[PDB]
Amino acid sequence: KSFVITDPRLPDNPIIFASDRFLELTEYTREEVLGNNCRFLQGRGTDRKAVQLIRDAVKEQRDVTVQVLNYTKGGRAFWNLFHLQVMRDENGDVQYFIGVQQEM
Ligand SMILES: *[C@@]12=NC3=[C]C([C])=C([C])[C]=C3N([C][C]([O])[C]([O])[C]([O])[C]OP([O])([O])=O)C1=NC(=O)[N]C2=O
Repeated sequence: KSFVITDPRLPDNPIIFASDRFLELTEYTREEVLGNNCRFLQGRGTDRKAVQLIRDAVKEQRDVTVQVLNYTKGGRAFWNLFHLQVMRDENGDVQYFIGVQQEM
């Protein structure tokens, strides 16, 4: 599936891993995404009430499933059924955030 892995222990919670289907779906190149916060997929038509939720889940560090509007590198807009999950891989502490993306 399309998914990425982010490391919240780094400044701005950057994408450190992105599956191939993800790069296919967004039309970007691995060199472009890696190191960057995912928000670069949002645009003028993206609902901010949705982006607010995502922001909450992240800070509060919980799971969430939000439908958000994104734009490929080319400029084409698409619906993104986004699901968030926490890699509590630790012993309480959050180590990674896993995100699954689906063009819907
Ligand atoms: C992005 N996918 C994505 C994947 C993971 C694993 C995480 C943690 C977040 C995302 N986002 C959200 C984005 O990075 C950010 O959390 C929000 O924009 C809110 O924070 P800011 O600081 O910007 O207010 C994703 N956002 C997208 O729009 N598309 C994805 O595919």
